[PDB]
Amino acid sequence: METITYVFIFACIIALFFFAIFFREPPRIT
Amino acid sequence: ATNRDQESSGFAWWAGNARLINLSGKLLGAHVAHAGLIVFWAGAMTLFELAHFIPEKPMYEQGLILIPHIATLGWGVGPGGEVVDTFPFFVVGVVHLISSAVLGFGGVYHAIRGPETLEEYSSFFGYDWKDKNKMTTILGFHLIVLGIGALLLVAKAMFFGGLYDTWAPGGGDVRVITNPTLDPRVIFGYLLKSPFGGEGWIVSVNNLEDVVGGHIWIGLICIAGGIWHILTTPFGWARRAFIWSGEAYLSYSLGALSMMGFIATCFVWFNNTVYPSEFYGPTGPEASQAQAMTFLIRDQKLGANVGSAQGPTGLGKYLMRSPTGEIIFGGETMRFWDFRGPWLEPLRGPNGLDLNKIKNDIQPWQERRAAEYMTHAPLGSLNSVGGVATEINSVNFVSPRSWLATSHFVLAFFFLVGHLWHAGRARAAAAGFEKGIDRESEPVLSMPSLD
Amino acid sequence: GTTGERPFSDIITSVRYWVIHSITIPALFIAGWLFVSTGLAYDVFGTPRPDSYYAQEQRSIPLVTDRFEAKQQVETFLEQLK
Amino acid sequence: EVIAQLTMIAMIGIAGPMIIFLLAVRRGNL
Amino acid sequence: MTILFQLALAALVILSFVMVIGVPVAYASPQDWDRSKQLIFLGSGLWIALVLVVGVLNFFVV
Amino acid sequence: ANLWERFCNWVTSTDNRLYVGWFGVIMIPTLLAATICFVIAFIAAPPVDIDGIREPVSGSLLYGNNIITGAVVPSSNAIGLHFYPIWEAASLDEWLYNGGPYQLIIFHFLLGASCYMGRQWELSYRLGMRPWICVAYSAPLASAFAVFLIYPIGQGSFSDGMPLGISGTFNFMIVFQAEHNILMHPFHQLGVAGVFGGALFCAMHGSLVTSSLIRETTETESANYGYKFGQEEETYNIVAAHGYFGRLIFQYASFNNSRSLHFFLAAWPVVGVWFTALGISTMAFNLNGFNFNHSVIDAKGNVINTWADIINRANLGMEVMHERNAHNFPLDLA
Amino acid sequence: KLPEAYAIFDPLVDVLPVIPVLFLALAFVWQAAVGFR
Amino acid sequence: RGWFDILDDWLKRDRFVFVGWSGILLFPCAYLALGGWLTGTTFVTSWYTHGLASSYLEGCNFLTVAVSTPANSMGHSLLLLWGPEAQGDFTRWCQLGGLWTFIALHGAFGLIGFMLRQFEIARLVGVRPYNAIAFSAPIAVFVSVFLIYPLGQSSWFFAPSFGVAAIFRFLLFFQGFHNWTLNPFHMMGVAGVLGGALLCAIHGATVENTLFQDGEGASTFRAFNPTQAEETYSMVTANRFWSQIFGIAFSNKRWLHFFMLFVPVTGLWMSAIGVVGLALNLRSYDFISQEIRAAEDPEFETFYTKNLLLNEGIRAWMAPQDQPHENFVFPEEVLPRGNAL
Amino acid sequence: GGRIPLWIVATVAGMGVIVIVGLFFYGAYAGLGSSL
Ligand code: CLA
Ligand code: CLA
Ligand code: CLA
Ligand SMILES: C=Cc1c(C)c2cc3nc(c4c5[nH]c(cc6nc(cc1[nH]2)C(C)=C6CC)c(C)c5C(=O)[C@@H]4C(=O)OC)[C@@H](CCC(=O)OC/C=C(\C)CCC[C@H](C)CCC[C@H](C)CCCC(C)C)[C@@H]3C
Ligand SMILES: CC1=C(/C=C/C(C)=C/C=C/C(C)=C/C=C/C=C(C)/C=C/C=C(C)/C=C/C2=C(C)CCCC2(C)C)C(C)(C)CCC1
Ligand SMILES: CC1=C(/C=C/C(C)=C/C=C/C(C)=C/C=C/C=C(C)/C=C/C=C(C)/C=C/C2=C(C)CCCC2(C)C)C(C)(C)CCC1
Ligand SMILES: CC1=C(/C=C/C(C)=C/C=C/C(C)=C/C=C/C=C(C)/C=C/C=C(C)/C=C/C2=C(C)CCCC2(C)C)C(C)(C)CCC1
Ligand SMILES: CC1=C(/C=C/C(C)=C/C=C/C(C)=C/C=C/C=C(C)/C=C/C=C(C)/C=C/C2=C(C)CCCC2(C)C)C(C)(C)CCC1
Ligand code: OEX
Ligand SMILES: [Cl-]
Ligand SMILES: [Cl-]
Ligand SMILES: [Fe+2]
Repeated sequence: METITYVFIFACIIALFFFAIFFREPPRIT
Repeated sequence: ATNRDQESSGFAWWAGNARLINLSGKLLGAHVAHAGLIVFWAGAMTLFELAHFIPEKPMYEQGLILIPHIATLGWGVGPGGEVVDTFPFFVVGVVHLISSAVLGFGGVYHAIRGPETLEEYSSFFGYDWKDKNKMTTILGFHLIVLGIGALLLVAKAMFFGGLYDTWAPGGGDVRVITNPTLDPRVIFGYLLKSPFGGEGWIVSVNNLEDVVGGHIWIGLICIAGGIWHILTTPFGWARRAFIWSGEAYLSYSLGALSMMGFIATCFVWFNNTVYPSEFYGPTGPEASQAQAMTFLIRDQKLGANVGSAQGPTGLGKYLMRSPTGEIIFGGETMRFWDFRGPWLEPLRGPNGLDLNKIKNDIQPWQERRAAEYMTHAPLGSLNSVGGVATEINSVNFVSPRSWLATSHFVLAFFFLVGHLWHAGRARAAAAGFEKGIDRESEPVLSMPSLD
Repeated sequence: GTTGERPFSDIITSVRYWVIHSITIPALFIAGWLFVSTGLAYDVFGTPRPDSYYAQEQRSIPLVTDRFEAKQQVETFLEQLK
Repeated sequence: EVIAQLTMIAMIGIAGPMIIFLLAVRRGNL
Repeated sequence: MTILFQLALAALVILSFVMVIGVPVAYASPQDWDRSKQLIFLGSGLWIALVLVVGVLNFFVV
Repeated sequence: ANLWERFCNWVTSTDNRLYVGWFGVIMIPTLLAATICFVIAFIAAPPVDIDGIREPVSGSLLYGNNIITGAVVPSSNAIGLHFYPIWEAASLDEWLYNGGPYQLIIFHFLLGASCYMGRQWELSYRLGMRPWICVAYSAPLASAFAVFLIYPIGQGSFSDGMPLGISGTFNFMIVFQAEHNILMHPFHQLGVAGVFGGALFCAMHGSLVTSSLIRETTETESANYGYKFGQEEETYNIVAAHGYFGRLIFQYASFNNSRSLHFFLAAWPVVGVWFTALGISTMAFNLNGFNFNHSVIDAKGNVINTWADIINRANLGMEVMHERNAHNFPLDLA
Repeated sequence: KLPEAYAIFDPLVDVLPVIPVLFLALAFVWQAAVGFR
Repeated sequence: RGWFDILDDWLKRDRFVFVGWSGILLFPCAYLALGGWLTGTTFVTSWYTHGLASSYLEGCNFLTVAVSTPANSMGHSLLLLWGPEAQGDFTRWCQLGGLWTFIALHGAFGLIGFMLRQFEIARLVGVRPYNAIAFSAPIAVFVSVFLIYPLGQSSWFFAPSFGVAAIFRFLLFFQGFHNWTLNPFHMMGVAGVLGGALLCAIHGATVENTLFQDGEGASTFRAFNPTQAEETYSMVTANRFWSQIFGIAFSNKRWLHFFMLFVPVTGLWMSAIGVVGLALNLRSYDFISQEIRAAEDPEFETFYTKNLLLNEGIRAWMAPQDQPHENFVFPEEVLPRGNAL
Repeated sequence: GGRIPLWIVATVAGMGVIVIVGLFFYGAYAGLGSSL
């Protein structure tokens, strides 16, 4: 259960990377 | 105010040598004057090493880097690397130091008095960086000068004395080379070897015949490339691949020098042929192998059967198998079984170290060399306390191999940085945004958003 | 701007400046030299001289082991050096 | 002995600043 | 002639020292480009000869 | 145009969300091989005989590690500097035992990160920028090359490269202090001044610019909305932060040229991290930290310990315990 | 040791190798002279 | 004008070196912390406190000089010069370690003074005091490491001594006795310092390589007037560069410089908390689950168990001389050692 | 107010420190602290 827990948190972070990059707030010039 | 201020040249004092980019004559002065300093140091340092030289101590106990270079070319030295005549060192020294003054004279002339620019005084010595034909012509001349230099080394080995051959029997001697290797299967075999352990790329060259041969090839390669470039002009594909500017050329040579410094670093650290350990001290691998030898000898003298001694791990305490089965020294030195040296090879058979030769044929010169090299292992502190990091003060020693490797890694690293700096800047400068982004035309502002 | 004081580049290029300090600097250097060459710095600060770390045949260090007897402790180890 | 060392370097080292000093009197071309 | 070899060898050093300071000042002082043309030319031949002269004397004492 | 030109123009497109570029063509596959291998070995790789003494170290989570203790373990000392691709092993089992993922990971990674550096130059070129960001990244890159490539080379074995692990890193540092007195080396001292100084100047600049934000918001909203992306104007009063900071110390220990201030920020940490990368690289050739062991003695000859001798006692404690089964002979010469 | 002929030059010979580093320093003496224009 | 207001005028005058009310605390305490360090490293020994030389006078160099901590037998005494231990005797006070408390305590009040000075100057100049706020992290570090930590221990002996190599020793003590590298509070600190340096370098390099061309020379430093309205570099091009190189980028200059404050200030604070822990030997020394396996399975080895073995080497090899007041005597045969070494 | 050129005081000062430091590096090999 500890192995699974470390891998799960790691996997969530890699998903976060994805959304943070590709679904960021687009920066616009106002 | 012939350039020489920031208002006119566009460069501040801390980047003032950039004021010389399009002043071929003053720039010629700086190069020769600098060439002045190199030859000066070759000269002063050698005499300093000579004034400080005791022939009874090993060269490597005395902090010498240049005299070992002179001894390798076969001057002033005898069998076993014993110093038999110091006068040639004095000559190498005085001549360079003298020469530096004419060099000195010439650079200070051109940098001050001479024409700032050359291109109106003689169409031959003047140059423009963008002149593709003139640049390969200069490149071509210097290629030929290098090609000659390499053949001077062949000339010394084959006709003017020979080189110091650590592998020459009877513990090493100076020796004339008569059958250089010209088979390109060997000469260029070296360039195709892996740089990894057991192969070592060109750092593995372990005999003088291969060395002398390779310098025949490179000498004729260079001379033939000089001519090619003096006669040719770069083709379409090359023209479109490069930046043609003074700064870019600089950046390409900083690139080359860096590569070379790094290869030199590994040459002096692993190679004990053109850096004989008689002169330079033992290699790191050599020292560590020498310790295993030393304690093999001692224990075997006490009655230990060293082939069947199982150490703590289950591996042999003195002898074990490399991963391809060769018999090699045990303990941590297992990593260094690639080492080869004249003191150790007599004990080698087809399967590696031979136990019968270990039990019978170890001579006392091998015990001496092995003990000497294990206690001159290239470990020492910045302030030249010799030994491991935890050693007490007493022995004033740091291997020349450490000095030359550390210094030249540092220098190679900074010359790689210099490459990126000047290469990057050459590209920007050539494209015209090296002083920054044009507000009235900022390129990103014409680009579509990423998202 | 200028807080109002005399610029430094102006003082240290002035002669009057160097008239004053061509004396005082070397003097202070020599004062400090003498502070150590007179052996005075040793007795002010209680710093052992090379011959006063240990007794001749002793191999243990005069470590202080009491909070309030400590001044007396150091004084008695000093007596044991004669 | 080591004054020999220091006296040579004393003179060698001052040779530099001196050249600059001379060329400045002569309104030389620094 | 141990005495005539040390003679020349200082002649080199004292002359080097003169030429080391003198040649750069001479060069970047505009006034005596012609007053000094001679000086450095002569010092130069003096320098060269002296090296050679020290160079042969070495082979009677070294 | 022709197919090759379409491709070239895509590779170098400044319109791709992530820039590819020619460096990117090598970087992407090498980083991907390095990342996939590392992730899988960290979780599931079996024990690795790092020191070549048939004494395997478990580095992976499934074999009893946690995040802090886990590592991809350096390849066997028996291997030394030999290249050990998968194809050189008789089987994956052999390759795992002997530490092959380590070689695969770091080679692909050094290669991939070098091209990352090049890629930084490449895009700055396509965008009309000045090019020297990549120079800044060369300090971190060189540091990595040192612990993964140069230090193994001088010492003769990837078994002494830095492990890919949190506690493996600590192991590396401790064994390094005992074998090289790195704390007493100036280049490492220059690394600490680099990173402390970098952290200090980071906090100063952030605090000083933040101190002088121009009121463009109200006390209920985030100050950050006082700045609009791509706005023509500055949103802080550098004159005011100079005036504050020049008084904090004195007028000229403070910057008023934004460009000189920012070039100082780049240069301080980059230089010092260059030096400490150069420190690992030269201790790799056993030019070690200052040795002042028994440097003070009294008129008789007794050793009068200094703090350098106390460091040596610690060092010696690391020396004699590290790799406790790996030495048969009295000196640890590599 | 040098040849005893040149023994008297041993202290000048001890100092000669550091001479090229003074050139760097002499450059800064020179730019301070021209006031880092 | 009341006399308080007249004195306020003089103290807050625009001079080359601003004084202020803060100065009355700041300058005396800093000068004496400084001065006491210089004095002690130059002239004072650690012979009666530590069995150590520690000054230039004794032949130490710049790396090995220290103002060392007073003897363990002093406990946590303030070690006042007029106090029961030294009884006004200046020589004895140096020999018993008084300068250490002298530096420690003046230094502490000097740091106070410095932070107050940041507040005082910000207020008169009219800026927000984020700089004073940022300086809270150095204060937490100093207080946690030099004061809290020894007050938790047996005495001031175990605080850091004030010297280059003395501090190296303290690092290594902390590895071998506390296993500090394994402590998440230090790990957060490492991250914030190395991340601070990263932010420092990447922000400077980005500004310098997105400059607009605002002059005509190759020295670009002259194209900046501190009174210009304009941004001297392009946030827009910086943002695109980093979005495409690294995937994400800053777009907000304010958040960027706030984040630069936060990262290293937050990391030094985390490290401080961990040292408060270590004041109590409240360490993250072990992972129990590893030790239960290790003790039962002699083939189970990790980098965690290998590092504890190092730690054990440090303790036993370094303690006799590091804590001389304990009279540790370790016969050769008890000293943990691997094979051969 | 400016009777001695700055570069002059500079070189003098520098040679000043160069000397004092040279002395200290010398002292590392002689007398106290030299291991001898
Ligand atoms: C100082 C050495 C030097 C330098 C700086 C140059 C520089 C140049 N040469 Mg010349 N050359 C030299 C020596 C040199 N040459 C010598 C000694 C020879 C004789 C062998 C030649 C023969 C020669 C020819 C025949 C040609 C050049 C050409 C050129 C130009 C383009 C170079 C180019 O594309 O690089 C290399 C860049 C590449 C992109 C090449 C790609 C191939 C790979 C990536 C590099 C490795 C190739 C190498 C042969 C094998 C590697 C060995 C490995 C085992 C380690 C440039 C002006 C070209 C030109 O325009 O001529 C007029 C050309 O056609 N050179
Ligand atoms: C190898 C080192 C080196 C070399 C060869 C040069 C060479 C040159 N520099 Mg660079 N420079 C260097 C280092 C170097 N510099 C460094 C480190 C800096 C940073 C401080 C600079 C900053 C710099 C600036 C800011 C400028 C130059 C300029 C120049 C050129 C003209 C100099 C001039 O007018 O001198 C004038 C000075 C004098 C006349 C004073 C004396 C100089 C002579 C050479 C002393 C020789 C001493 C020697 C002992 C002689 C005896 C030997 C003899 C017996 C054989 C010249 C080609 C200038 C340029 O580009 O011109 C357009 C320029 O403006 N340089
Ligand atoms: C790469 C170095 C180099 C280059 C390219 C030049 C190029 C030039 N110099 Mg300079 N110069 C140099 C070095 C250099 N010089 C040095 C070292 C000195 C001091 C000795 C001088 C002193 C000097 C003066 C005083 C003058 C020039 C002048 C000139 C111009 C005319 C050259 C001429 O007519 O020669 C013709 C060539 C020959 C007669 C051929 C013989 C040359 C020698 C003997 C060849 C020997 C080569 C050698 C064996 C190879 C090894 C060299 C060494 C590295 C080991 C030309 C721009 C003149 C000028 O600017 O006019 C206003 C001028 O007045 N130069
Ligand atoms: C070892 C690392 C380190 C040092 C040496 C250091 C030093 C300094 N930081 C300052 C500031 C800052 N530091 C900041 C953040 C940080 N600073 C950091 C790390 C350091 N900061 C880090 C990592 C951060 C990240 C959060 C900020 C935000 C500031 C400032 O605003 C301020 C500044 O202007 O700096 C640019 C200055 C405060 C001036 C002062 O108090 O004068 C008064 C001097 C006094 C009161 C004397 C103190 C006495 C000390 C505490 C004990 C005695 C020390 C001996 C004299 C010397 C012993 C030396 C041995 C240990 C070898 C000073 C230059
Ligand atoms: C341009 C310039 C520069 C540079 C310069 C240079 C780099 C120089 C070079 C020069 C040189 C390069 C010089 C040379 C010199 C030489 C000499 C002068 C020599 C002589 C010798 C002698 C005299 C010898 C003798 C002897 C003998 C024979 C034996 C033994 C003893 C003796 C040693 C004594 C600078 C940066 C500064 C500045 C700016 C400009
Ligand atoms: C002496 C000797 C020898 C020999 C040698 C030889 C024979 C060598 C050669 C060498 C060589 C044969 C080399 C070559 C080189 C190459 C190179 C180094 C290349 C480079 C390249 C580049 C740089 C490119 C780049 C680019 C690209 C790729 C793309 C586009 C862009 C550019 C153009 C940039 C031996 C070892 C036997 C022995 C000992 C001695
Ligand atoms: C071989 C020989 C010779 C020759 C020699 C020579 C060639 C010499 C040269 C010399 C030199 C080449 C010199 C130089 C010097 C230099 C100096 C000594 C400098 C220093 C510097 C300084 C100290 C600076 C300062 C500063 C400034 C100005 C600014 C900023 C800051 C500072 C602080 C950096 C003779 C004749 C004896 C004869 C015998 C042999
Ligand atoms: C404690 C005390 C006190 C006070 C004291 C004081 C206030 C002191 C002072 C002192 C001082 C105030 C000191 C000072 C000194 C300083 C020094 C010791 C310096 C030196 C330095 C050096 C040696 C440096 C140099 C250099 C280098 C190294 C590198 C770079 C360059 C240069 C050149 C910068 C009293 C009375 C209350 C009494 C009680 C106790
Ligand atoms: O594996 Mn990792 O660590 Ca560099 O030393 Mn020898 O080897 Mn081992 O011992 Mn100490
Ligand atoms: Cl270990
Ligand atoms: Cl071993
Ligand atoms: Fe900024």
